[PDB]
Amino acid sequence: TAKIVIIGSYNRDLVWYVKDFPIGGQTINGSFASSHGGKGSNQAIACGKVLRDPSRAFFVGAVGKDTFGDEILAHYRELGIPNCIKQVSGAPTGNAGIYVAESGENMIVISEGANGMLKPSLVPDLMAVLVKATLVVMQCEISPDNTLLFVEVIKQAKAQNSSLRFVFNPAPYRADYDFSKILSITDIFCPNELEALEISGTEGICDDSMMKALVEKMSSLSPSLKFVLFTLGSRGSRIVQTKSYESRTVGIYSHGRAIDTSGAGDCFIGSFCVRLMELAEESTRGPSALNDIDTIAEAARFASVAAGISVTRKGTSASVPRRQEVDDAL
Amino acid sequence: STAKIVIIGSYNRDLVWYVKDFPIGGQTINGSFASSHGGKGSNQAIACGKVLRDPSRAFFVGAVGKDTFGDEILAHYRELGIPNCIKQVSGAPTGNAGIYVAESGENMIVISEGANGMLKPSLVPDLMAVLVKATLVVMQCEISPDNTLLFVEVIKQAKAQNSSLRFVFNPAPYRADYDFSKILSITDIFCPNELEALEISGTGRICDDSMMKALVEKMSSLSPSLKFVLFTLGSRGSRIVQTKSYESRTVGIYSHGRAIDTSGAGDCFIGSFCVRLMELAEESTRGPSALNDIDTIAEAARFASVAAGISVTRKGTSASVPRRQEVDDALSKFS
Repeated sequence: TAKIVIIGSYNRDLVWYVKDFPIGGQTINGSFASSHGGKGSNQAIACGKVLRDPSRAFFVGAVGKDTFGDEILAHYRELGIPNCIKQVSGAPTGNAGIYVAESGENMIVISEGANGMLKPSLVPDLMAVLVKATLVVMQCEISPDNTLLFVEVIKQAKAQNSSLRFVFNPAPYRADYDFSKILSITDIFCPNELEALEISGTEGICDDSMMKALVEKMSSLSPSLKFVLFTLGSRGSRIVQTKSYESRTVGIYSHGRAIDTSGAGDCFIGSFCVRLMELAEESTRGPSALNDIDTIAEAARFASVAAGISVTRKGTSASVPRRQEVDDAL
Repeated sequence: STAKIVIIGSYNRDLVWYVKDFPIGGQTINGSFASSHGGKGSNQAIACGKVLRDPSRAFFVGAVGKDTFGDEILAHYRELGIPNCIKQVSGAPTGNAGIYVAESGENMIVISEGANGMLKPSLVPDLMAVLVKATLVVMQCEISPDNTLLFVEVIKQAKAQNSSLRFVFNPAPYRADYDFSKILSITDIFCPNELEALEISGTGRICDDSMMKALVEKMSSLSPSLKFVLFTLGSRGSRIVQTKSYESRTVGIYSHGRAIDTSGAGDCFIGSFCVRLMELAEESTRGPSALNDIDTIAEAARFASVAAGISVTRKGTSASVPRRQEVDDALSKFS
């Protein structure tokens, strides 16, 4: 039975590796690789791989009736991750055209495709799974209006299941998302530095005063918001509690030389959820342990270690470590 | 049925995303995706087949992978009726390109040459037999530099046996790793655009008549074979300059209607130019040495302009290359 529900995107990543980004009008040569991607699916695969039993993760997404769509369903079967990936006839499977420069910088163009069809009506049995789960996770790679439909289902599910926490990762930043409505049922908000800056309006660096002001602005309109986990890159992460503005700093874990940071944010969000869901069971206070800032901090230390291992390897989802390796480095 | 135009070059599956503006480094944006046939080698061979009266006079030489894209392009050539010896290899996948097209029309292109890097003479051991009976052989810059030089040696040996064979070299896209000096030494007709000509001499960035003399001068200085440089000037048309004498012929654009998509219009120009060049070498009292006359070169380029001018009124890379009757019809009204 599923305890972590990931509702989000699948994209087939088509990636060209170049020395430098081409400039406008320029034709350059590069090296090509194709791989499974999409922030929603990346986070579900990271959950399944870091979980002690992958059957506790559950991925919700929509793909096309094409080869890419067939291959990702077969891949989830091979991974042992339950899902209700619906194949639709309207659009092709989503993809992304990606340029990776030798510095590590990215350029990403997504063709959302079938991700634009993911609605609650496409997945009629979602409510039954959500009223028994601990975490539900969403990103910004499906359509804004369909995200709001899922928000309404989750809002109904949390009123029936008080143990459910909604983790919202606002990635990538999309100006057309109604963040106010999403935050009204969000329990833990997980932006990175640039995403937090675009959602605030007030350059390139988040200071302590800006992070407190963002928590205040977001929490003033939200009865559910309890924690903001700011992802700060080389600075690590900051957990700030709403109302009290209690803060915990969690540093970068340095496992070794950085080879490939692709997928490292999704691995962090996935690993973070795995440990959150486990701490809700390994605790006397129960799922109300997810209201204590030190529980959130321990999960983030766990996520930092797993993401820190991920950057010493290559291949996005193939870089997500074993549970034992994370246990060892902790 | 005997092949008269041999195109040795690349096939790329074009993977194209249409965006409002190019993303900046570290940015994720949304776009619209389309997949289509590309490769400068294959585009120019397909333009030949469509502008030719009988497509069997064109012949495409290229390498693709033993994958889906490779199977589809072999089948595609069959439906077009264009002979080829597309070799399928297991070393690499079929070549592709990841392309961003902004609403301005500007491109960003990254090529993964893939199986195009395996195209060597040894992969096509019977090429010499075809080249010694052909009129034109055409190459670009989308296979490997070292293998291009191997093909250059084959062509040098073919021209010594077939004095009617002419080498048309379109140096696209500009590659700093190409030994252009060695390629030009057996090139008969060189077809750069303004920027490609400027990069092959040592500059970066309209260049005037005194500048073009120095460029033609440098191109010809080490080549015993170079006879004409056809400068492609985009909306300004083209410019044919003879080596040694610098006789010049200007060939303006032919405007067919509202420009919709200039994608593939250089390749359509090169292909049509070769079709008409090959035809003028047959329709003449003086033999293939008609290809040594600057006015014959000019007539081939007038034909290529009309075909390119039609292609820019249509969308679709090689889908916008017109049929010969369409080219013949518009050439009549233009005269």
